[PDB]
Amino acid sequence: VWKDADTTLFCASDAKWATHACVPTDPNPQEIHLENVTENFNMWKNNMVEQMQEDVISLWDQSLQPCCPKISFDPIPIHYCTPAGYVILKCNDKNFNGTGPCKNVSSVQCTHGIKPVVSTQLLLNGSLAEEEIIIRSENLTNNAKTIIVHLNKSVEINCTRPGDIRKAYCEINGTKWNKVLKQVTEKLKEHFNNKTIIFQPPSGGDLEITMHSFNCRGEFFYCNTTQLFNNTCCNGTITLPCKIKQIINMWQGTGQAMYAPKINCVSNITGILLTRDGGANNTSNETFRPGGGNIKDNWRSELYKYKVVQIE
Amino acid sequence: QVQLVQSGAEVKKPGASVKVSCKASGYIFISYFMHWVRQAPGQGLEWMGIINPSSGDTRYAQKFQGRVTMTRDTSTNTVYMELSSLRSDDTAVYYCARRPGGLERHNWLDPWGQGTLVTVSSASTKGPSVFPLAPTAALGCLVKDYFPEPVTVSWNSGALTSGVHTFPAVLQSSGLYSLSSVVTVPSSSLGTQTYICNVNHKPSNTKVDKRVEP
Amino acid sequence: EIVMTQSPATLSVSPGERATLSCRASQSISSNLAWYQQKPGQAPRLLIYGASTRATGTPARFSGSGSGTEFTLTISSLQSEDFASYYCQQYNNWPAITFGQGTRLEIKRTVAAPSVFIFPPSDEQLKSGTASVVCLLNNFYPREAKVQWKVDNALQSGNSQESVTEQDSKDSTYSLSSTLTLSKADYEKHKVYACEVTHQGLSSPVTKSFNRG
Ligand SMILES: *[C@@H]1O[C@H](CO)[C@@H](O)[C@H](O)[C@H]1NC(C)=O
Ligand SMILES: *[C@@H]1O[C@H](CO)[C@@H](O)[C@H](O)[C@H]1NC(C)=O
Ligand SMILES: *[C@@H]1O[C@H](CO)[C@@H](O)[C@H](O)[C@H]1NC(C)=O
Ligand SMILES: *[C@@H]1O[C@H](CO)[C@@H](O)[C@H](O)[C@H]1NC(C)=O
Ligand SMILES: *[C@@H]1O[C@H](CO)[C@@H](O)[C@H](O)[C@H]1NC(C)=O
Ligand SMILES: *[C@@H]1O[C@H](CO)[C@@H](O)[C@H](O)[C@H]1NC(C)=O
Ligand SMILES: *[C@@H]1O[C@H](CO)[C@@H](O)[C@H](O)[C@H]1NC(C)=O
Ligand SMILES: *[C@@H]1O[C@H](CO)[C@@H](O)[C@H](O)[C@H]1NC(C)=O
Ligand SMILES: *[C@@H]1O[C@H](CO)[C@@H](O)[C@H](O)[C@H]1NC(C)=O
Ligand SMILES: *[C@@H]1O[C@H](CO)[C@@H](O)[C@H](O)[C@H]1NC(C)=O
Repeated sequence: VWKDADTTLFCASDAKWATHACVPTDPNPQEIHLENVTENFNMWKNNMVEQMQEDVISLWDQSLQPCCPKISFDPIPIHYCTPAGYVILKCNDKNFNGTGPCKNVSSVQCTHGIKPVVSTQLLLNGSLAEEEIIIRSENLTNNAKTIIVHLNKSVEINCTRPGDIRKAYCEINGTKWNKVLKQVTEKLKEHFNNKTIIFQPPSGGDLEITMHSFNCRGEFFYCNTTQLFNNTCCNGTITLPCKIKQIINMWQGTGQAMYAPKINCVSNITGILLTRDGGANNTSNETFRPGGGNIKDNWRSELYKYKVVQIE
Repeated sequence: QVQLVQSGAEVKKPGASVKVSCKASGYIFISYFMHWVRQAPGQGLEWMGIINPSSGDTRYAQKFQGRVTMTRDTSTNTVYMELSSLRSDDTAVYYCARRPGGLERHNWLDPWGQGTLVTVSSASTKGPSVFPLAPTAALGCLVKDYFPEPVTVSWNSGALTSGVHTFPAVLQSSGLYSLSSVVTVPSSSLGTQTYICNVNHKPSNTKVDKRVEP
Repeated sequence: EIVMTQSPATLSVSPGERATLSCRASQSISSNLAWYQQKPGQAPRLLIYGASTRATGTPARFSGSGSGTEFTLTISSLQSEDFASYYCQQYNNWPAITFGQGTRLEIKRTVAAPSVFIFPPSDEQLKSGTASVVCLLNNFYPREAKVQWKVDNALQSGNSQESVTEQDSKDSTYSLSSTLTLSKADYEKHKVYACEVTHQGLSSPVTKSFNRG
């Protein structure tokens, strides 16, 4: 009984793109438990992220179009679901890393309040790692594939535009952030046998992937994350100089956009995107850099615990 | 297996409230949601609400928000429906149902309580009077002057079922119901086979077993 | 927000014909849905779930296409069992399990004469308050018919109660009962009691009577 498949997954919002196109929130789910079965997952190769990318491109260009008027934009949780015939099933292993067999598997129909927010380097407003901090990668061995660390406790961040001036800033508690940073350092040591760890700024080039780029309440902020990735951390409140730039390069596809001519965002940091490097002498140290690039990763970070299949 | 059993018919005055039960059997009582729906001849069916007999959670249809309430007794595995402020047009038959299946979800209403009827009236309930209709030929039983419906009529304890016609009752100006149960039979069997009607009125615990003879 | 709408409200078809229902959803309930059947007097039966699949325990005459917004139910070679009401069912919005107003279905049958008989009042009923003669029209079609009471040629009015039967599941006919309610003071005053039947499938008005005794 049952086999993996593909299906134009529908959506349930709890609304008050989710206008008519998403059904009201199911106010009574039913994760029905499954037993004696050890199913294999591949967060890195499912089409839930394909569906998700195409749908969010639709909503993205629809609601904040490039030049171009000015109205609100903040995401709201949007469950996804399978129609009759097809089953989402759910890995409930607290320490499942995205790839491989899960035994505490149980099936249900709608996801969990997915907040479709796209970002770089740092992951925002998502669901935390249930038990201990998780590190997700298609293979730790090959470095071209990026790393998605998923935090145990989230860290809030405040980005602010104040007077009508040129650019903006952003603030973070150095205390808890450097604590959780050393926590993930300990974990990365665990998987690379107690090796010394080194954070460094991104290589450069495509501004967005060498910056913390994200759209807050209509406008795009680029925060210099050189401070957050300090090797030697000095634990006072940390400031970031963030560029609110009117010219962007489009995550939509090939092309670049411009958006027309007192605002604030608070957000939880739930994950980080990190690229390794290449130590052939292996040093006694591995170095990590803030990553990003393919928007695809953003969705895997939240759809690792699920798989769409067909009931037979 | 998959077996639900509701309460009987009931008549409590206008502006009051009523409780109808629904005992489920053949599966664990708690992993499956209990739904309540209703029918009033003059319209069709419409859904009233959802109870989770694992939680106590209730989500309701808009029109029935407030008047209806749901309850569990997950031990003697029964669900209780309670309607109140009974205005005269709430009189109807109410069904409880489940959402069967196996794995995944897909919750289609499989088993279905046979439904209880609720006549919100202002009149004292009274047991019916059963009577003969003696004459291929045909006979019957006249059950008249009763309230409330429904009264169930079975010939020869349900051994005579083809040719039996049980009409819908009529309310005559006196404020009571009357109906009749007739049956067609071979002309030769009259006097040869005994024919008796079991008339059972559940509200006022009535069973009259009256034998018809030419 | 998701308004469901049935297709025809009532229906009249002959045995062996084709019948089609539609369930129109004002919004994508996303290919769930389920079709149910309720005969007059009994507890509704589910026919189809998942928009399309037949529930093993129903004949293959039924089926249901749709997938998305518009849905349909098809009965091929409909038979006498089918004459009842049908409904469609949302249920992916877990709780918003909402119906349509329904679709009653009815017979176009052969016109048939009413097997007519008459019962005079009871011996146990006479020494109670009242008497009531009853005239039965049995297995007739169409449904439209009429009966009027005669007592010593006196046409009666305002004291007869009539009740017609469901389109029978076996022969798709109707039955009808006319109950004439009199008092023993009024019942014993006259002798000849007749009921007069007029029906579309008869050549002339028919009557059936009894002299008191
Ligand atoms: C699960 O496996 C155990 C033994 O490993 C067995 O006793 C039980 O019946 C199995 N259950 C199912 C549903 O296969
Ligand atoms: C799987 O985890 C859930 C918590 O999400 C728990 O309720 C369930 O009992 C677990 N299953 C097993 C087999 O331990
Ligand atoms: C989260 O996980 C870390 C290991 O990554 C472990 O110390 C503990 O379970 C949690 N830490 C905190 C600070 O909550
Ligand atoms: C994830 O865990 C599986 C075992 O279930 C292991 O084979 C794989 O190497 C792990 N990958 C990462 C990135 O931790
Ligand atoms: C975020 O920081 C700004 C800057 O001072 C402050 O006005 C705002 O209240 C802060 N919000 C939270 C939730 O800390
Ligand atoms: C930062 O947050 C931590 C909570 O872990 C709190 O204890 C600390 O006082 C905060 N520091 C500042 C400077 O706000
Ligand atoms: C970020 O800040 C550091 C130190 O302030 C500076 O050396 C670096 O060039 C900056 N990079 C970007 C992309 O702003
Ligand atoms: C690390 O923090 C110390 C705090 O005194 C600061 O002097 C230094 O420039 C920081 N380095 C980086 C790379 O952020
Ligand atoms: C995260 O959620 C909060 C509250 O829902 C919202 O105000 C904020 O804008 C969100 N962050 C982003 C980057 O949209
Ligand atoms: C985000 O942070 C706010 C601030 O306390 C908290 O109330 C909310 O639950 C957090 N959301 C997530 C998904 O962590």
